[PDB]
Amino acid sequence: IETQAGDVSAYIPTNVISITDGQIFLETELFYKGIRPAINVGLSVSRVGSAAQTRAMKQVAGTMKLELAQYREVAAFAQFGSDLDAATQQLLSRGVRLTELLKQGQYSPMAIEEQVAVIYAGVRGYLDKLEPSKITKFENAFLSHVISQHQTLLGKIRTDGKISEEADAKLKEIVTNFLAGFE
Amino acid sequence: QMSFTFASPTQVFFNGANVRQVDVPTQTGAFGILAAHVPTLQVLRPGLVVVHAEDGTTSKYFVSSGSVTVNADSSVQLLAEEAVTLDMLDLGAAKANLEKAQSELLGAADEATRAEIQIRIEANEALVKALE
Amino acid sequence: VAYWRQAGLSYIRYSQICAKAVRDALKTEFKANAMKTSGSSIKIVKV
Amino acid sequence: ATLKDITRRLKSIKNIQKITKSMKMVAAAKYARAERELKPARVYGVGSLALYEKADIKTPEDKKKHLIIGVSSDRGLCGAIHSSVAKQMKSEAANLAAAGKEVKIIGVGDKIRSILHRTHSDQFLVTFKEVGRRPPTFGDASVIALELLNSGYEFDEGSIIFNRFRSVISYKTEEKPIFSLDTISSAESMSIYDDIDADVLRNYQEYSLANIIYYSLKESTTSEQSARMTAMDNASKNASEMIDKLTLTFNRTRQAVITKELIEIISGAAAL
Repeated sequence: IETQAGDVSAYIPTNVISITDGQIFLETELFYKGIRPAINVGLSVSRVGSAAQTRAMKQVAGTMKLELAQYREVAAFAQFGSDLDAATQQLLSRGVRLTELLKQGQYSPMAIEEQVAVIYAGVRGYLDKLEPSKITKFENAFLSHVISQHQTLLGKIRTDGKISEEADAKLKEIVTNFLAGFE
Repeated sequence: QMSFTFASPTQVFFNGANVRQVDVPTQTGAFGILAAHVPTLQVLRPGLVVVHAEDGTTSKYFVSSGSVTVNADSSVQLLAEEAVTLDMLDLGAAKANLEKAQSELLGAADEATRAEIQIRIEANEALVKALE
Repeated sequence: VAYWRQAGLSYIRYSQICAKAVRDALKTEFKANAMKTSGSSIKIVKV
Repeated sequence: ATLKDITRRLKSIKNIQKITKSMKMVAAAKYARAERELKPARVYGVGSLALYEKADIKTPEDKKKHLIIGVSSDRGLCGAIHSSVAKQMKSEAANLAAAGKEVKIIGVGDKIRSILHRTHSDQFLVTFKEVGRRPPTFGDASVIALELLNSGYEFDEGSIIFNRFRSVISYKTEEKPIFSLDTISSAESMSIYDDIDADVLRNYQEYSLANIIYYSLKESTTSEQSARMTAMDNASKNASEMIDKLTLTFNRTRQAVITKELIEIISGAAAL
């Protein structure tokens, strides 16, 4: 559904939002603000969107959703975030790293295993020290590294359906080593 | 008797406390003070506060500048400027700084510049005399 | 009386030089606390 | 109104409300910092005022050289602070207009000279800048003392009009006596006291200037952050109330637009 300048209160968007079982909402200021694909959420919700996930993506996306829910309250306080306290500063920084993890190039869909790996790295927080403009370059280099070297780990994730403590320990090890050898 | 209200723009010491002897360690000449004393108003030196609060405590520490004021009823206001402790200082920085002050004093030409390098080198040398 | 008054110097400049020497007299961490507590430049406006 | 007009207005006031909550939290954090910094600087200043209260030297009359030190903020958005400071400053200026002449003054911040471009635009002698951005320290108060003393001017009496901090909500605008020349000091009470030679007492006097200016700057910055937090709390509340009123009129305008368009379509299909 095309809406006319965010008019979700029109006839057809209200009808089909009352019909459909979820919505993926795209507010456009995120698109021109430079986070593409333009799914600008908070209005966006899936009414069954926790049981429709693999347990890897269920764990990582549950913690990631709670982190972004803590982030999106405080962004208007993050435009003046430089002269506030440190707990906010950490929370807003983690949210910025996750929000720039969520952007993705057009016409290149990621498999479940590699996006579990990337969002896992962002949730465990091996990105809080990096620059914001270096997150997407890390993302592409991490995809190249994990596809090239560690095929069996993505095999573990896509065949077990989840991280069960050995993928967890190996991802601790490989993300600590690749953060040790990134730049 | 006397209320040795020590203060500095960083923190405050003994503000409203019965103290028995304060070595008030100044520019005109470092002199002690007890409870009954003549009232006075004097500036400070890079110098050395030694406080003794009623029980033979010997707490010495270093003061850049400031002002001491005592009255008839003995209210000792010692408003220092930068009051550092012996748990706060180092040695080789002061040694290299006094060597730099010696070199710049051998290079000075103007009277205000020579006065600044003399107060720098005498702060450093009374500093090192406090250090050792 | 003082030699620096005969140079034409103010006692507050005297105190600031002694403050710079004492901030140099600190080792690392107390040096950081003092330089954070040191004087930021309030600028001037003349007529 | 139209519908897009009220949509624009609601967007604008929702943004002003969020930014005003942001200013409220920034003022709260800087208020907590200024409050925990206020504890040593309060004792320092009240010790200086206590020694000048026990040595209660009076003011000599029938002379000229007076000095008003306006100490307040550079960047406003903080309530009725600078109004009260300017009121007290010009009241002391009109009181020092009669029988005093040299009411050449010094002030800090952009707001004090900005509230003094009209009435005493001749008499403001020096002005300062970038106060209230960083927290006030002692070395910048030393810069104020050097620009008062080494930039040569002599004064015998006046006031340091400082924003006085009292509480989270309230404040106070009131003066302190700035005893200025040694003759005001060395009149009788220093003759009672000891070691009151001219150079020692005038270096003491310059340090007393730096003392009371340090006390005034930290008191004024704490009062600035408290009243700014109060002003941004009240502005967020007023903006939220106006968002509520404009959302109600947006909804009734929306319903009127839907009913108007519906009556036009039904009238067309019926007159067909």
